[PDB]
Amino acid sequence: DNVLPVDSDLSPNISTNTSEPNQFVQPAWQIVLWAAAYTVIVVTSVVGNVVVMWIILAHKRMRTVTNYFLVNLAFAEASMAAFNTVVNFTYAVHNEWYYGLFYCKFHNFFPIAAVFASIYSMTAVAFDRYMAIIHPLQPRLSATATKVVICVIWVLALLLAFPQGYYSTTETMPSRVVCMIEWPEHPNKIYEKVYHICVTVLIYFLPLLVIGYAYTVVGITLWASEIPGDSSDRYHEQVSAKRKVVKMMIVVVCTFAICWLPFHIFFLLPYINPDLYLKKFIQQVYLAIMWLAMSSTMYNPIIYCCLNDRFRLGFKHAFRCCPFISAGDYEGLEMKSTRYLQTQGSVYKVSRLETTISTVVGA
Amino acid sequence: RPKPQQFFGLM
Repeated sequence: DNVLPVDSDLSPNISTNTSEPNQFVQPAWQIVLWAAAYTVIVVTSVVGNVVVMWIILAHKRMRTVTNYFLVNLAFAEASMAAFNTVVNFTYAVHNEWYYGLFYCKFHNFFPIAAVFASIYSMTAVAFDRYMAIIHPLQPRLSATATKVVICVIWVLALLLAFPQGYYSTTETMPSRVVCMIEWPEHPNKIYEKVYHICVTVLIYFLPLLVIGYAYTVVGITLWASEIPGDSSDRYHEQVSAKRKVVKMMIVVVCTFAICWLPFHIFFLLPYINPDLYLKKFIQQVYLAIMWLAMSSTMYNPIIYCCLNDRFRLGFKHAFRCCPFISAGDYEGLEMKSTRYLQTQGSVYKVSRLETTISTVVGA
Repeated sequence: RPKPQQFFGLM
């Protein structure tokens, strides 16, 4: 059933993804279809993620530790839109890996790093949520640490992403020109088999479990129920506000799992039964999921807008060059003081709370 | 079976 590519070479038709078009694998139009999907994605992913990164940096008020983690996520998405999607697009219209083996490596490595980093960052977010809920004590926490933490996630991400570059597994996806870890063969010199189990479980699965677990602990504490006003089942507006953040974080995770999980499952199943067909082992299946994972890059900016008024209002401030932020503003801390932005609403040295300075702000 | 000619120049 299999050749180096997913299709059988009953005919001599099969040709290397590096050398020629893969038109035999799927209809040519399907190639343009995937190319089309990528092109549109590039626009959305770039604009949305840039907006997120831009807005939080631009608006002084949105400086939360969580915001730091989100920039990290946004950054990971940006790399996808700039780095990975572009190559994936070129290939698609070419119908194969014009770039050749070196590039397959470059292209797989960066995209792999992006996926690993995302799930790992989501875990940090989960843990931080747990910490915020149980121990509101603000001082046990530092912005500086967050940067350190973010860097750490990247380091671990490299731990999986980089070793394939080290003599380890390698390869292109079903129709593909997307490159990923070598699930198909057990290229012995390469020691593929070991790498495969290790990577999925350690990088994707374990972090998924932790996020799930941390999620459960949060269940006892702040839950979905949150009354819009501070009053009612909320003990302080800040407490009531936080519940909003947690819910978005939950949705962010959910969307993440839905997008990626199918790929990871297919990752493993072919590992167990390579050279065979799953329900059907084909170009189409592997392809659909990996490209689907790419869509994730776009979803987070949408969730933010829908999910939180603060970003929504603050973003709008950014969109219209001037303030022009009608629509009711944040009606809370657009900024703590009032409106928030680089300028405009976010007044220098935003106000402080408590005789002492409760939040590390107004420093 | 893959063609050996591309072996020299896989790229």
